[PDB]
Amino acid sequence: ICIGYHANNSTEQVDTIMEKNVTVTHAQDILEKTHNGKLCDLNGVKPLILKDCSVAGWLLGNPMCDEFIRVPEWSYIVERDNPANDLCYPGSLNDYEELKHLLSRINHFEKILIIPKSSWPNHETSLGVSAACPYQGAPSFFRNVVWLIKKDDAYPTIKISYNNTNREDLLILWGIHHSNNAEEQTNLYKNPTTYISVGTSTLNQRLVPKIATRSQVNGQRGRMDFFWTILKPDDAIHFESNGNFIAPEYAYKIVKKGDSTIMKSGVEYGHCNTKCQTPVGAINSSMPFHNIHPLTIGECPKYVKSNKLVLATGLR
Amino acid sequence: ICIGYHANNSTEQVDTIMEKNVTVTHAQDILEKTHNGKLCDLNGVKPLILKDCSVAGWLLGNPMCDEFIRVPEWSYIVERDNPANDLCYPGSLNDYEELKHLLSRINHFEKILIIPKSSWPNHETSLGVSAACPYQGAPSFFRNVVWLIKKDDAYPTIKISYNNTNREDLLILWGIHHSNNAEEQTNLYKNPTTYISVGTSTLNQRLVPKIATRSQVNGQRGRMDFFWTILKPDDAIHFESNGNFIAPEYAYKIVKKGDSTIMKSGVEYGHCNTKCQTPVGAINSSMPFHNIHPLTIGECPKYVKSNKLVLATGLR
Amino acid sequence: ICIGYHANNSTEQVDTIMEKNVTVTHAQDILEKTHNGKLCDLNGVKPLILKDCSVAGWLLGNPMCDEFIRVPEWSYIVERDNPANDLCYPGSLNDYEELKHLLSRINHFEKILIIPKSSWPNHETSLGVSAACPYQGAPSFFRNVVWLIKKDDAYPTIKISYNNTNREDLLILWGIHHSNNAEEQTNLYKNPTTYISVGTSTLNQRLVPKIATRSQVNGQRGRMDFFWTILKPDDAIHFESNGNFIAPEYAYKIVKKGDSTIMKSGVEYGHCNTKCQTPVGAINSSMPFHNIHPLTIGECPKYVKSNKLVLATGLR
Amino acid sequence: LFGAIAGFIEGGWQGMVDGWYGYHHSNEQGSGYAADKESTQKAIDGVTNKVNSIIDKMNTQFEAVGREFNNLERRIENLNKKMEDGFLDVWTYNAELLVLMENERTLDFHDSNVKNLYDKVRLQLRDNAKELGNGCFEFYHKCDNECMESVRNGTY
Amino acid sequence: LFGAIAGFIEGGWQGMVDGWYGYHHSNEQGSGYAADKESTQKAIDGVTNKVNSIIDKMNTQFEAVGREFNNLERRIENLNKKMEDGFLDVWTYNAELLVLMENERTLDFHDSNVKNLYDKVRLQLRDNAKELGNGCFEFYHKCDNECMESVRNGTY
Amino acid sequence: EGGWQGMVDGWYGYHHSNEQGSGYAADKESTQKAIDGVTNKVNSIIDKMNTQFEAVGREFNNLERRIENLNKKMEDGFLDVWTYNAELLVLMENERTLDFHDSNVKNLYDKVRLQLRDNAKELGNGCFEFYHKCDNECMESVRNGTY
Amino acid sequence: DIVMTQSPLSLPVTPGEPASISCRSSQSLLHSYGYIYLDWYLQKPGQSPQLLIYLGSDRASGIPDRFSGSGAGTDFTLKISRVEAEDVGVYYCMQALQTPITFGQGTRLEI
Amino acid sequence: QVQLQESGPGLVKPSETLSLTCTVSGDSISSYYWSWIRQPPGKGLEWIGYVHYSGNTNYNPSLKSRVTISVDTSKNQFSLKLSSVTAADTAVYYCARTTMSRGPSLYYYYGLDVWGQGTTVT
Ligand SMILES: *[C@@H]1O[C@H](CO[C@@H]2O[C@@H](C)[C@@H](O)[C@@H](O)[C@@H]2O)[C@@H](O[C@@H]2O[C@H](CO)[C@@H](O)[C@H](O)[C@H]2NC(C)=O)[C@H](O)[C@H]1NC(C)=O
Ligand SMILES: *[C@@H]1O[C@H](CO[C@@H]2O[C@@H](C)[C@@H](O)[C@@H](O)[C@@H]2O)[C@@H](O[C@@H]2O[C@H](CO)[C@@H](O)[C@H](O)[C@H]2NC(C)=O)[C@H](O)[C@H]1NC(C)=O
Ligand SMILES: *[C@@H]1O[C@H](CO[C@@H]2O[C@@H](C)[C@@H](O)[C@@H](O)[C@@H]2O)[C@@H](O[C@@H]2O[C@H](CO)[C@@H](O)[C@H](O)[C@H]2NC(C)=O)[C@H](O)[C@H]1NC(C)=O
Ligand SMILES: *[C@@H]1O[C@H](CO)[C@@H](O)[C@H](O)[C@H]1NC(C)=O
Ligand SMILES: *[C@@H]1O[C@H](CO)[C@@H](O)[C@H](O)[C@H]1NC(C)=O
Ligand SMILES: *[C@@H]1O[C@H](CO)[C@@H](O)[C@H](O)[C@H]1NC(C)=O
Ligand SMILES: *[C@@H]1O[C@H](CO)[C@@H](O)[C@H](O)[C@H]1NC(C)=O
Ligand SMILES: *[C@@H]1O[C@H](CO)[C@@H](O)[C@H](O)[C@H]1NC(C)=O
Ligand SMILES: *[C@@H]1O[C@H](CO)[C@@H](O)[C@H](O)[C@H]1NC(C)=O
Ligand SMILES: *[C@@H]1O[C@H](CO)[C@@H](O)[C@H](O)[C@H]1NC(C)=O
Ligand SMILES: *[C@@H]1O[C@H](CO)[C@@H](O)[C@H](O)[C@H]1NC(C)=O
Ligand SMILES: *[C@@H]1O[C@H](CO)[C@@H](O)[C@H](O)[C@H]1NC(C)=O
Ligand SMILES: *[C@@H]1O[C@H](CO)[C@@H](O)[C@H](O)[C@H]1NC(C)=O
Ligand SMILES: *[C@@H]1O[C@H](CO)[C@@H](O)[C@H](O)[C@H]1NC(C)=O
Repeated sequence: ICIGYHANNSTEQVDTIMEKNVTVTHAQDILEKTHNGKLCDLNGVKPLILKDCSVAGWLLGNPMCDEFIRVPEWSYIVERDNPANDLCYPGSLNDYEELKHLLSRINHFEKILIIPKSSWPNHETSLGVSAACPYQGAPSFFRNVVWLIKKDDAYPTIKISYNNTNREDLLILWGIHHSNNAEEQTNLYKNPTTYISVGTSTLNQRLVPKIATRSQVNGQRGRMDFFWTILKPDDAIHFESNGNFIAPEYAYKIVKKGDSTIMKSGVEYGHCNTKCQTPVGAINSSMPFHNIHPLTIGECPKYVKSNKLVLATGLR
Repeated sequence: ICIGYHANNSTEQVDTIMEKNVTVTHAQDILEKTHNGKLCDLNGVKPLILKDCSVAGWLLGNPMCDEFIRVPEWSYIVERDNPANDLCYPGSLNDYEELKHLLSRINHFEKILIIPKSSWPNHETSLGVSAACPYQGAPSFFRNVVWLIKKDDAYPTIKISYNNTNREDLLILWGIHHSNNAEEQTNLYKNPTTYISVGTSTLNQRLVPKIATRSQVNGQRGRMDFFWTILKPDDAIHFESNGNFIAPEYAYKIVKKGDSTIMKSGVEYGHCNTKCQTPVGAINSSMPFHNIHPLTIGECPKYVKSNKLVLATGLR
Repeated sequence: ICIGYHANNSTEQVDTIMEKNVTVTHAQDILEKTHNGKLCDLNGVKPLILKDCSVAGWLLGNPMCDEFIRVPEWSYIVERDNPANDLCYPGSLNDYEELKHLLSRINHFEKILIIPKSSWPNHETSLGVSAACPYQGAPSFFRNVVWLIKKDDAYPTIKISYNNTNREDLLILWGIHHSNNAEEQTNLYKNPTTYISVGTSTLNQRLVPKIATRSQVNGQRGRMDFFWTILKPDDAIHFESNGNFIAPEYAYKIVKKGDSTIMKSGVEYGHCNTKCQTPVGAINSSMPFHNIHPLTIGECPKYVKSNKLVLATGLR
Repeated sequence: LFGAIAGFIEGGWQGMVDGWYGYHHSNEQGSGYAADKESTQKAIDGVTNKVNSIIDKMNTQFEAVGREFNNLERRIENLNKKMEDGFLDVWTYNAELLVLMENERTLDFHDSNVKNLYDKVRLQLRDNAKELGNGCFEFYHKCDNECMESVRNGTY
Repeated sequence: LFGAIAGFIEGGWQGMVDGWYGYHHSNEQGSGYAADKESTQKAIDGVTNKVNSIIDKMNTQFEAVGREFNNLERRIENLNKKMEDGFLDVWTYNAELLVLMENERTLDFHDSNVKNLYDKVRLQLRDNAKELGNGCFEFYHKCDNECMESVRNGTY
Repeated sequence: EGGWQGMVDGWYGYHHSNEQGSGYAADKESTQKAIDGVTNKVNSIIDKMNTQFEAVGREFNNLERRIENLNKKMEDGFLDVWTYNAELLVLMENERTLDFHDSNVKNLYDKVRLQLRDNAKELGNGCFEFYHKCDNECMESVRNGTY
Repeated sequence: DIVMTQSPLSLPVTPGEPASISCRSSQSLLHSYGYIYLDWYLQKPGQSPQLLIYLGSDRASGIPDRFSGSGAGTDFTLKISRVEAEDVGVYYCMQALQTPITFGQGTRLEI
Repeated sequence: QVQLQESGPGLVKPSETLSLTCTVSGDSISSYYWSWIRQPPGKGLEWIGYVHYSGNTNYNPSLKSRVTISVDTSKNQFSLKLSSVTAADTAVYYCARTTMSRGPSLYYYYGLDVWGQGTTVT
């Protein structure tokens, strides 16, 4: 009857708790551990690659980030770890990390010109430039906001209300300029003491400039602290300000809202498609696990910080 | 002589890694998959079922939420997902989430009138009403605080110190009113620039109104930013203000402190007792697990998100 | 002949899933249940034991905590649960917990005199003393910051810029004094409306006092809110002020930044060396686990709350 | 695994109610099943201690606590949600894996109790009975109930 | 371990691929490797269910989500990274211990099934023949191809 | 129940009984394999647990109660699941280290019939005899496994 | 920097009248940390020069409130609102931006 | 209350070296740059040199060849050593405290706040 069992030629092996490198007959690998090493399309839609650009620089419209004026739909945003262009004039964006958290759930913006430059009869709209934000060598400024300056030795009170007639949320961006000294303000904003009051159904702000001496960053000692809000349908934002106002020009309709992420990597993009993606490379595979990178997007295997998983499906 | 094993008519099916739906003779279910469907008294102490009311509305004394003027000892507070009666006048409660966290440990408040209406000789107290907080159709306002409006076209500088002579912590609530324009300030307080200075052994607050244009929430464009603090025994709180002061009237002495939670449920109270409670019904079982809801309170089984969790305590 | 197995007199007992006391021949205890009970030197570097002192009191230079004027390198800071000498004058260090978090990564400070007292020609530097901070009974004040007071019944506008010429980060501490009342403010500074404007490449701070009524903690009703910043190499801090300025005198140079922790324990110090340390007492062992306390430091065993982790390395 | 339950003995035997792991009395004197109370008691003690162990090790399990966060602080709220979901997922994994890993080891421990009891009789007869294939034993010298009680009692 | 993977079956045959167990044949008619269809199919179904359970029961594994934090929020950033690393560590431990326990329970499942098809042959064989260690069941009487095939049928 | 207290060398062994001697010693091979397996078991148990969670002391002020509770519950939950994991393997691998340790106590008394067929009776508690009348040499070969 | 040109050489003005001395520079007086670095001094007929204002417009310690500076870059101006007696004396503007410190030419401010 | 006082002769030959010394009382020469000043009859103020308390000296480029400034922290004094006295160098020499301390790291500025009573030289 000669009871027994077979044995193949494969040299592959598994491991157990009491023994390791046990040679086996057939075994099933469950770890992919390979990637294309290129950013790829995710289910047909290409990502938003912000090359030498940042989320703040993109959204505020940095003059050195010009290829994102009519961005189409995407699935994930790719950014470098230390982008070159971000807030070209020195300053900050309040709740930047929260704005990025909300952009992680947004798949498409359509920028709409909400406040045309014809809506500033009594102020300058073509003099708020600086050498910290050059364009083609000549000075320039953020294109999605307008730095307003005195017209004829005067800065009249700016009271404008924008009602969100659209059927989608609007990401409205403004800011406050922090001047160096009283002389600099009086050169720019005639009123010595100024403010920016902002009101909405669910927001209340009263911003005052901090006229102080600061370090020279990018050749500039003033600081533009930018602010953002999301305005719901049938909700209106009320801007009052007598100075230091970095007014909105373009808002952003949130047209499509879904699943996304900010990838935070600088791998070169190849023309390719995948179901799963990681910052270092894509994953075309049906393995239950992977070990390429923790942060992933799409129908992916499950990350495991290891280098050898294998199920002993064979006899020995 | 022969040898065998027990068998019976039972179709108890268990699971293993090798095979599923393995019929066995006896099996013990370790998962409770049923609930009473009602909110029950936890060990005899009836909960605080805030019907269409919020923690902020109950604590500030919303005119619609007058059912809870005198609250006996409870075991858990129950709230709806989106209560209608919450901050009837538009505004916000600073550190609302922290206050709700601290009420997860408080099983009883005793309301004490700390500052009478006789404690405002040179101010108006009976005109502090609004249409956004109606009572029986007529306008009203939060009952645990007082809107101090000017008297005789004048607003003397409030300066009052309350000393915690009690042996328990006192939860004190006040606020600051934010007006639409300086004309509203002149018509309510007769002071263009106002402040509210609050001091304690650990608190140092200087609130200033943000007079601005905002949207019509509940028909009102003003905003009451409410603030709170906890006053320890042999500690005193010093209020000073020349305007915009939504002063305390009642405080909430923390008599009994223990274990509780802020449940979010719309289930009807059932006139029933339990040892464990869930936001979809009292469990009342001795089984080790339950797959009913993550959040519970009491001597509850341990939650596991599974549909079939049975031990094979019998033979095949 | 006969076949069998080994037996002995060993009373070693083992837990198993179906039997909770199994007399085995041999067993390897994998849990260390003992500690030396006294603080030891982690790899030869003795800790910074702030005896009856806090991080705030040490860093700001409390007069009672004068044993730490010069501090050698430390492996871990040790503080008691409720230090008595901590911000002797009433107040609060802003972002205290973040400062402790950053300090947990720092292994050495080289205190340097960044602003000598001779840098204050037009202000009094020797009258900034209080009884809340006594030294040898007589009144005193924090040693690493100078409380500047009016001279000649005047307080000229302070404007000082310090540029970091060293290759190391500088932790610079200042503060703002919140006065008792307006008459005290003009008695100390001769300026009703004061400010402190601090500027750096990143920091853009303005600090206005809060003149109000408070309680008598430590016998004083004024509050010194202290602030800190980290200044990078080739980065300049710019202080401007006209009152309430608790100016820097000494700043700590971050000369060695490795690994550390702020351990909380009142355990006494033994003149002993270790390799793993715990708040209750050092662990001189090489077992896989220990069950002494959750937080440890050094190359330690892993913490498990169990009382008997024994592995059956024998039969029966 | 040990291949006795649904093994050399093919099917269970109804009418065995005094205890699991029983016997069939079969001689000219009489008949009727009888239970091996020793192995039954050992099995019930083992399973009882096992169930006690699964309920004890699953005590001190993660208890989700409700928390609220404002319109901002969305990343911290997401961190709380993901932490609670992760602890729920790993504890669900632990429960759903320990039931399966202790249902195969339980049903094979029942298989153990039968295969090392077919061998308690093989070594207690040892060629004095033509042990067949189904699983019963055929005596060469037919023990009466007095003698056949020894194998249940383990005396011989 | 149940033995006979390295026990009385000292070596291993080289007959057929894709069948995880089998008999071997030897008589006057010839030889061959016709696998025991029942035991091999049982093992294939069982290990397929094992792999299916392994991949299914760890489908709710923690999914790390990128969260950015400000320079003055290093406590919460430390909290987030330690949360994510701890979840990754417990899930890595789970996978690396379930693939180090369901690989020795599979190696010993196949060992149990290897020995189980031997003692079935001895069980049906009884006294008319004598078993050898290497695997051969040598017969006093002469079984032809059909009479040996009866053993592989399961109806000897 | 069985075992013999007289032997000192080795976890598993034999007993001897013949006219020329009754003192008795162990198997080097089976005992070496058992000790190797147990050593690998211990090594793997410690190695899989070197990536365990390490609590870090984070401080929070009086108005970060809920974030402090979040940190406390996270730390205690990771500690609880790792306590569960360690207690579960000293409860599971211990049962398996008494069931493997019983398998290689049963795979040896049958070895003298499973590898030397039809030699003797199986008796009880793992005791096995020899039918053939023989001196030291066959006993020592059975010890060696070369017969 | 090297040249400081003070425009009046003798400003005539009566008591109770605003005065406005001016002092241009041949270089932008602005320190790297946003400080003007101009100093206005008064020399009375008998006493040595006295600091009036430093760093653009910051009054000195023991000086009356009537004195106040203005200007940035190169154009700078001292203002004496009250111009009471004992203000008679020569007023100087000094630059401390660079190492060659340079005072301006005097202005007598005749009563 | 820092007070500066000059010391030196009035009559000087037109070929040999001049020597003045400025003594400070009320505080030592500790933390500031100390500057010598000269004003001719009328005309305008001009500065000869300034010496840091450490010893670092910066001199006027016009007078660079002949000047030498010193300092003595022990005596709380600092001197001026105009060599080759020409008839142009007949003036009133003042003594000021610059009170700037614009070192590599610390920057501030209070001007020539304290002025000593000048001394005539011819
Ligand atoms: C923002 O606009 C809405 C809607 O305004 C009306 O409908 C628009 C399409 C357009 O035709 C406008 O000219 C209309 O006035 C405002 O909602 C109105 O609010 C007032 C308040 O008294 C109410 O009487 C109207 O019935 C509302 N109309 C509708 C259609 O809702 C809203 O107040 C505006 N401001 C805010 C707060 O967003
Ligand atoms: C709050 O009140 C306590 C209790 O004492 C009260 O005040 C006394 C002056 C007197 O009126 C008693 O009847 C009251 O019960 C105060 O404690 C006293 O504080 C004073 C200084 O203010 C001190 O001299 C006393 O020794 C204290 N007495 C005791 C028994 O401790 C306390 O100061 C008040 N706290 C505030 C206003 O913050
Ligand atoms: C901090 O100082 C450096 C160095 O300043 C120079 O060296 C000092 C010892 C002193 O003599 C200064 O006057 C010198 O300028 C500054 O770096 C220089 O910045 C200036 C002005 O922008 C620039 O022209 C130089 O090229 C810089 N030199 C180098 C070597 O980088 C630095 O800017 C100061 N920090 C800040 C925040 O302003
Ligand atoms: C295995 O590989 C060898 C060469 O290494 C080859 O000759 C042989 O045919 C293969 N098959 C078997 C069953 O050995
Ligand atoms: C298994 O083999 C690999 C590859 O040669 C080697 O790196 C590893 O150390 C081996 N493991 C053991 C336990 O021998
Ligand atoms: C991904 O793999 C699938 C099969 O799983 C294949 O059809 C497809 O072409 C692959 N895509 C790319 C871009 O390689
Ligand atoms: C199983 O069912 C049969 C058929 O009805 C019955 O005779 C027998 O008693 C049952 N056994 C039990 C309940 O153990
Ligand atoms: C097992 O029984 C369940 C009962 O709901 C059924 O859904 C399932 O299909 C059955 N089979 C398997 C293989 O799970
Ligand atoms: C809960 O279960 C207990 C125990 O069976 C019982 O006494 C009680 O009536 C049940 N019902 C409720 C509502 O507590
Ligand atoms: C065990 O105890 C017995 C009885 O006292 C003794 O003879 C024997 O030497 C002991 N064995 C060991 C290993 O201690
Ligand atoms: C096991 O023995 C210990 C003492 O070593 C005792 O505390 C415990 O209760 C015993 N367990 C049982 C189940 O009897
Ligand atoms: C501490 O550990 C070292 C080895 O790391 C050892 O030599 C020494 O004896 C130990 N001391 C104590 C007191 O345990
Ligand atoms: C029952 O077992 C005991 C213990 O071995 C024995 O003394 C007794 O004789 C047995 N009973 C019968 C009836 O054989
Ligand atoms: C038994 O063997 C015969 C040989 O003719 C075959 O036809 C039959 O299918 C086998 N029976 C079973 C149940 O497999």
